Amino acid sequence: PIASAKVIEVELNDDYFNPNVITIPINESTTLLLKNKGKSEHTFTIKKLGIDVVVESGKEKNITVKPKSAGTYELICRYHLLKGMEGKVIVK
Repeated sequence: PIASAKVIEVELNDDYFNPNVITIPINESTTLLLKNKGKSEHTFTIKKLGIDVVVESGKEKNITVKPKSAGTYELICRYHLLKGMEGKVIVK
């Protein structure tokens, strides 16, 4: 079976998501390698896509997103711990 269409490393830390703007292809599977390098637990949350993944400090999760709808969607940490409020997932 076939590889994901795209693979993106995403750092979660105590200050920001890196990258904070993630662009992914519509109607395809993208693997997101989430790595929490902070001391706190953090969430990776895209409410409109039904994504809410919790990553403990020092842990990692390799998730798959398969978005259905072109658009720009807010990416947040639900705990409201990060320095800014500008995160986005763009589907095209």
